[PDB]
Amino acid sequence: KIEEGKLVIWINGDKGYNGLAEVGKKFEKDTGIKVTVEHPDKLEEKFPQVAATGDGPDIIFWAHDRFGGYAQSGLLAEITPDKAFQDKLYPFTWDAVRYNGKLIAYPIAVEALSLIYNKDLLPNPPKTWEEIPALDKELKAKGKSALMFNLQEPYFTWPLIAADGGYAFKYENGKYDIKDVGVDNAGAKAGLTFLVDLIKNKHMNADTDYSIAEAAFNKGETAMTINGPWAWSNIDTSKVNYGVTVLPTFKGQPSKPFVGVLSAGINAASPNKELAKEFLENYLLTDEGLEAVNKDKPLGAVALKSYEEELAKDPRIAATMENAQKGEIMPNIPQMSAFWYAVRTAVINAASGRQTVDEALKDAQTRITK
Repeated sequence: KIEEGKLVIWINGDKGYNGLAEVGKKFEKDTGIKVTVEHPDKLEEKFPQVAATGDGPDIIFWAHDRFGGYAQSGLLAEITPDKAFQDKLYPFTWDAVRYNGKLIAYPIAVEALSLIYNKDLLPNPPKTWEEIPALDKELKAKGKSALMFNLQEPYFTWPLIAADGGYAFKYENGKYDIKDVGVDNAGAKAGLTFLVDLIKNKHMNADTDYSIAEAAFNKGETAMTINGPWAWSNIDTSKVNYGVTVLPTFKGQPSKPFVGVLSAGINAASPNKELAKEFLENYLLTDEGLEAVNKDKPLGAVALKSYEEELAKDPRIAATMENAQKGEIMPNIPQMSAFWYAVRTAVINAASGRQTVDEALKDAQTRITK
C-alpha cells in the first residue's frame, strides 16, 4: 500500500518551474493533497529507477519519444477515463501519444522546433541551408567547418528534400494509407540534387558520416550540428541542449521532419491516479494556470483547444501551431523497413553518380509499392 494524499512533479530542467509551482500551491491549499515540484537534470534515469519500486514521481512530462519504453515497462498508467477530455484536444495530438489499442499518455503542448550548437553560448544560427556551404568555406578559411552531419543516410536527409515538397506517406486528418508515396516526386529530387551538386565539385565533405560528424562535434570543432531521428537500432552517443533555437529551411520553403509534441503520463504505482488526473484537469489546464507557466517561460501552442486560441492570439504561436497541423506523425508500420532500405540506395546512387536522381527515385518508390 502506497502513501495516499500526495503528488510529485518532475520537469526536464531549465523549464518554467516557478510558474508551474503556483498551480500546485493553489490546488494543495484547496485540497491538501501534497504537491512537490522539482527542476532536476537527471530525472530521465532517476524516474525509471525510483518508480520501478513504486517510490518515484506521480506524474511525468516528456516527448512521446522517451515514452516509447516507459509504458512497456509498466511505469505509465492507462489514461483517458472518458471521451470528453479527448474532445478538449485536437485529433492529431492524440495519435502522437498512441500505443497498440490502449493509451499511455496525453498531449500537452505543440512546439516542434529545436537546433543544437557548439559548446559556446554564442547565438549565431544559420539563415538557410544554402548558406551552410557558403559559411563552411569562410570558417574553414580561419579554422574549421561550420556544420557536419550523416549525409550518408536517408533519416537525416529526409527533412532536407521534404521542404521542396517530398513526403514519406500521406496521412489525412485521421485516414492513413501507404499507397501514396511522395518519393518519386520532383520536390524530392529538387532538394536532393543540391547535396549532390556540392559533392560533384568535391568541395563538400562527401565522406562524412555519423561517426565523423558525431566525433567532430564532441571535439568542439563543428560550430553547429543536428540530431533527432533514430536510424541505427541503438544510440551510443547522446547530445543535450538548453532552451530553444530556430531551424534553417530550404530556398523559399520551410522544413517538416515529424510532429514532435510535448506529452504527459500518470505513474501507474500511485494509489489513486485520480488525484493526478483531477489536478491536471482542474488547475493546470485553466486560463490562469496555463498562463502562469507561460509567464515564467514561453511554451508556445497548447494541445488544449480551449486555450489554444488564447495563445494563438500572437503569430509566434499560430505559425508554430500550423507547422504541426500541416505535419506528419512517424508511423508504426513494418513498411518503414522497405522505405528506409529503398531511399538509402537512391541517395547513394545519386551521390556516386551511378544513376540519375529522377530514375533512382522512380526505382525507390517502386520498391515501396511492389
